[PDB]
Amino acid sequence: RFICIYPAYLNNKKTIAEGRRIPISKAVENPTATEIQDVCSAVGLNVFLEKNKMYSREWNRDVQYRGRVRVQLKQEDGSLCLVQFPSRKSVMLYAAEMIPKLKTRTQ
Amino acid sequence: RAVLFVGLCDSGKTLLFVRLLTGQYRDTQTSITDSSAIYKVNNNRGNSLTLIDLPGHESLRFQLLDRFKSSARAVVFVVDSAAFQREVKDVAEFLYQVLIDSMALKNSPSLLIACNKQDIAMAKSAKLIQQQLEKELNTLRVTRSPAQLGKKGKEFEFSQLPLKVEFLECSAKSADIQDLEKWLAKIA
Amino acid sequence: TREYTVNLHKRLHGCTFKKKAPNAIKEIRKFAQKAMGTNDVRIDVKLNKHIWSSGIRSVPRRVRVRIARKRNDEEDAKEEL
Amino acid sequence: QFTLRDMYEQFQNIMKMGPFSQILGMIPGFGTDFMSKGNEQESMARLKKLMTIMDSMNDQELDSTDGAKVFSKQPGRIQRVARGSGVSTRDVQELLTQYTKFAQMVKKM
Amino acid sequence: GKVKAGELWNKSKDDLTKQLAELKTELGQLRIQKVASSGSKLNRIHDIRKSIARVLTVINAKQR
Amino acid sequence: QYQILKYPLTTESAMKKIEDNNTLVFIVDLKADKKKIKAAVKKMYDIQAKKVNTLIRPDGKKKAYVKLTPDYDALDVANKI
RNA sequence: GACACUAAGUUCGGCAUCAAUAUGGUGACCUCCCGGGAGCGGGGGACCACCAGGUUGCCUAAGGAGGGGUGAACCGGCCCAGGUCGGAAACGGAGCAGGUCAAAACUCCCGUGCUGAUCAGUAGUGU
RNA sequence: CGAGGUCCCGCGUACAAGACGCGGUCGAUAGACUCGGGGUGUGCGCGUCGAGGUAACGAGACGUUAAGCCCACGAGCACUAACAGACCAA
Repeated sequence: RFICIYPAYLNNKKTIAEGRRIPISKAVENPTATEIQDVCSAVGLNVFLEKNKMYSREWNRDVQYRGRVRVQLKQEDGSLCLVQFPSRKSVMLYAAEMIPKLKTRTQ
Repeated sequence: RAVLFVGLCDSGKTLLFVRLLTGQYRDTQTSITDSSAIYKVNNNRGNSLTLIDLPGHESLRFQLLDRFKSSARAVVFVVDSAAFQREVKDVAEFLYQVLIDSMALKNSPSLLIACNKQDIAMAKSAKLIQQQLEKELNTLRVTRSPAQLGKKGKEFEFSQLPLKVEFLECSAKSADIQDLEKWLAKIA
Repeated sequence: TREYTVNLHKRLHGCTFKKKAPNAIKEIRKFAQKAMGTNDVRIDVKLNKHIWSSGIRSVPRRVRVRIARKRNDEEDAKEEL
Repeated sequence: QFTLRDMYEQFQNIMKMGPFSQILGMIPGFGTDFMSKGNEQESMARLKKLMTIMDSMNDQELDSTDGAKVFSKQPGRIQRVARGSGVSTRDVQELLTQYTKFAQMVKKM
Repeated sequence: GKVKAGELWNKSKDDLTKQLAELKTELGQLRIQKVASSGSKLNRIHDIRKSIARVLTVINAKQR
Repeated sequence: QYQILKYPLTTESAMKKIEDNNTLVFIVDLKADKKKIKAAVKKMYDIQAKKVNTLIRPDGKKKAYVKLTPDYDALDVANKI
């Protein structure tokens, strides 16, 4: 029941039809499922990385380009896990904003 | 169907045309348009052909051959046998286009080369005219500034053509057109 | 494809006489190259033999050569007549 | 001259005569234990996958005197073939290397 | 290697000769294989020679 | 101590000599000569040597062409090695 | 007679052939939402290109919403085997090869504009 | 913003390279062919004669034959080649 977050969703180098889900203004260079998980897990979000899954609209097969990330929004009872994270859009955006800060990118 | 008479100016197209239709002589002037009339053939069934006399003038010869060629069952290319020696090049050049036009046709018309004006003493024979015309068309297919004549590697000859081509002799001045009426009958 | 009369052989007298034959062979090649822009210069052996008939020194003043062009690229193939 | 289409065709003929396969085991001269075991089903599935990769190639690449060369000069072509056949870039270079070794021996044949 | 000096001295005069004619044969067959490219194992065709030398050396020291 | 026979010489030429003239070709050492080659050959392959012809090389060895008797005949002797 | 100039004739290429609009399409791209565990399902705006037949500018000497072709390894659009990806599945997606085309682009041949060249040598005028 | 020029091509009244001069289809610049003008001295073949010789054979003579062969000159002649096209330039 967790939700799905594919890097294509947060890629500013992709068009709409190519899988982008957020405005280019907020999108990111080349987000990696890893980075996505690393910023989500570090906010109190319950999430696990599906390293080998591949996004259907992703012609490339490389690594930097594949993997999937799963985050728990609601809890079995119904309450959101983190009030500040209603929707999926909420997480996508939060991620798009925090990755360009990861030390590994400011390097 | 139609039998087209073509050839340089003064080769005798109109006089032959008259002789075939009336058996008589008549004065003529350079033709400026085509003329036509029905000819009842000499054979038993007496088939009818439409003889069409075409002007030989350079400014009209092709315009009119183009206009009537698809209606032709046969073409009679008339040659002044007495003036042949000086006119060879002009004759071959016109015949060249006539050979080409004829072959590009769905049902190629039968073609005769009527060596006319035999009644004049200095007249070259049909045998000699055929020989000199072959030699001349042979040079023309090379110098001629894709349908072509015979085989490129073998000296040109009328027999190499995908067309029935005959040569005969005649005189429009009564006249001596027996062979011509024989051929016209034969192709009717 | 046409028949042509190669002089340029006359020019071969401007070279000494014991070598006229090679000069000849070159002139024919250049003649047919020229006139005849679309004409490569393969010279059938018959032509070579013609010029060399009376030896290296006694080339004729003229040769009649039959030559053929194919049209695309500019070749020529040429022989004696 | 051994092209990539030629290799494609040989693969078709080899797969076709595979079943058949019972009769072949009933003929002497093939030494001891002729086709036993047992790796004829896996082996044919391999040829079929290579065929699917060549299905992503075009006529120029297939009828080229040296199909491997056409990809050395235009490595962009390798990427396309791989995309269309659901295979990786390395898999296509592997096929190309195998084709190279195959064609070598065919002229040595 | 596989055949040591102690083991050669251990053997009887007759066993050295029998061992000798044995090594020669291994050798001869190795050279045949090498003919006729030999499957092998270069370290041995060389050892066979030294083995034979040792045996002959010992046969001499012992007085046969 | 050195051995007489070194190894068979296998070559196209050695094959023709085996098949058609019935001989065997060996590499021996240099100074075996010729008697010694004949004897060595016999005792190794259990045969009758009719003649031996020898050549130094170059190879740094020596080559011996050893012809056997007709009943020995040679294709067979060589086949077992 | 011999030449010129305008009008003009023949022929093969001769040269040359707008602009701005509504409605409906196709495509591309962006931007907002709802639903959903994925592949997605659903709905609102914006921009650009092109097409179908339809106007008008007050537009040029002419300028028709004509008819083909090619479509390129990929790099136009469709349909997409196989394989690939998401899916337990049902299916769905990206998509090469292959096929295809009112609607990327590029090109011919057609009426109309310029326009090389060719042939004729007539009509007038002038020397 | 096109006067001219270089390259180019065919040749020399010019010339070791370079330079110079001429012509380039609105053309006779070079070659071919024909003729003119020239050089040698009468061709191959055949016919007759020929000292003789059974004959075979036969040096040579005459005729055909001002022949034959040849020309670094001229003319006629666009057949062939001077094409195609490039570049520089206030």
